[PDB]
Amino acid sequence: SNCGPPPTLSFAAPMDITLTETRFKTGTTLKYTCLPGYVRSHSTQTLTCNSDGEWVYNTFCIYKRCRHPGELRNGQVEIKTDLSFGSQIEFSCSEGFFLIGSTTSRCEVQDRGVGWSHPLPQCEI
Amino acid sequence: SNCGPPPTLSFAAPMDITLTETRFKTGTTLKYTCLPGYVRSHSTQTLTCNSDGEWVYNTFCIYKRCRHPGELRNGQVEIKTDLSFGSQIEFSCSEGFFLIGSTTSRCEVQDRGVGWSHPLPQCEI
Amino acid sequence: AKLSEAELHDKIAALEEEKAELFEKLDKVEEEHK
Amino acid sequence: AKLSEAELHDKIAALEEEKAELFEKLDKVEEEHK
Repeated sequence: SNCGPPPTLSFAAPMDITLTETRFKTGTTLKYTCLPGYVRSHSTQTLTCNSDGEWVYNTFCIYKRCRHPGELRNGQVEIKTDLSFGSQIEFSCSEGFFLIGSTTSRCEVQDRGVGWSHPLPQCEI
Repeated sequence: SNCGPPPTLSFAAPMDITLTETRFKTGTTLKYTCLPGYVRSHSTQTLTCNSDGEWVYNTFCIYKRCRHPGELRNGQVEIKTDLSFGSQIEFSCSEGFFLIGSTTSRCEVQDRGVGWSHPLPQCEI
Repeated sequence: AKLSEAELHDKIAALEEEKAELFEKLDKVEEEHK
Repeated sequence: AKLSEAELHDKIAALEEEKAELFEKLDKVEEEHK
């Protein structure tokens, strides 16, 4: 009926970093908060130990998204999937131009939010 | 210090259709709900009579939006602004085809939500 | 690995109706708890 | 009268952060009212 230690979530972490007594009375509820790169998408950010001795929870976080970085002068900013954490955008230059810098950038953890890994390249000539 | 009758809002209506006693003690709060075509965008859907004898409120509703109606076989569905209540989309057919039906459709009140005023045309020949 | 098909628009609509649902939940909880 | 410039994407992000803010408001109200 009782739980062992909770499973680790890829999207959130426990709020108290307490002793984590390896055993928990049935009915215990543990509070979580979103990891960097994630934002809350549900009202209940808990894990609860049910009568079967198992931890129950929803995926209560989703990816943060980066702001669109704007236009590339004489080139193109291409979205491949979206601007969410982990996603990549691609850069190219128009016919009469050379691309100097990176052809890609990725939404990554930055500060306490999310930002682009690489600066926009330049299209020159 | 006291209020007269509240102004009519274009986006919401009072909840009780009571006598509407033309005068209201300062501090009175009146509850509102969104009109057809609108959805709630704020937690406080009230008008309140302040100490100056004036009704105070936020725009607590926004437009409902219609679902995208999908593709036009051998033609094109063009969004002009968005798919919000009051907005219009446009239809055209590819070179070898005649458009039979309407060249436009509009997001309008339908049932208890919002839907397209005109059915998709056909592209024929 | 598929670019959102401009159904960006449908997603925006769903997100707005879900906010509205949250707002209803918020005052329905706030009413009966008062 | 301007088509949303695929910044559909920024709007989706804002709507999601605003929902998250609602969720915080919801349990911060629900905590101290209990």
